[PDB]
Amino acid sequence: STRPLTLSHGSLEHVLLVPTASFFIASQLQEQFNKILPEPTEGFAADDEPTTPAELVGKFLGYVSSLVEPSKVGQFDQVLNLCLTEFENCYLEGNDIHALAAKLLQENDTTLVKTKELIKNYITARIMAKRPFDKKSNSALFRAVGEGNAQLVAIFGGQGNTDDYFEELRDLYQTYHVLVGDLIKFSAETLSELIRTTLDAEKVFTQGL
Repeated sequence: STRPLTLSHGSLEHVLLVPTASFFIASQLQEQFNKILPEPTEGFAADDEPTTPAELVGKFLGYVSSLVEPSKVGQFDQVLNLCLTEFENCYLEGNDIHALAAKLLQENDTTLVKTKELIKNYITARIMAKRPFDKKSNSALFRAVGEGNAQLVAIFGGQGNTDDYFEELRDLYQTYHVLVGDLIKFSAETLSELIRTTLDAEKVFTQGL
């Protein structure tokens, strides 16, 4: 029992086979997303528009994840879960989101910003739906390490590598907010406390921290 839905953008579309029970909710959210999804152009080569059906389904995933509220919530959890499973089955195979990002960056025409946005949307929707990444991965690298076919050493950089590292921090805070937001909040609190408890630290931090 399913009624074919359609998320559309110009010469680019994808159909979600929503169960007949929640087709009305799916259509309501789809109409709102149609309002949100900006009008198309030749090749969709403008900011805030998909270039591939996977991108558009991920954009809808993000839109619905924004409406859902973690904790007590009934409104859009079911539709979120359904479209999440649909996205995983139709685009991610059994692989990871970054593999799909690399695929869309190489074999298709998608910018780095759009694919980062897709990763952000997928991970945000996964955590919003109470679907934590609590299952150990099947990464080939770490399977090889387990069976003894690989040895890993971790190296960490320092100063002098780039002129704008805070842009890297902003990328981390935006793309993976749901994973490292607590860490960055804790770091900011710790640094503020360290400044507030060191004799004349506030002098070196002329514009604060």
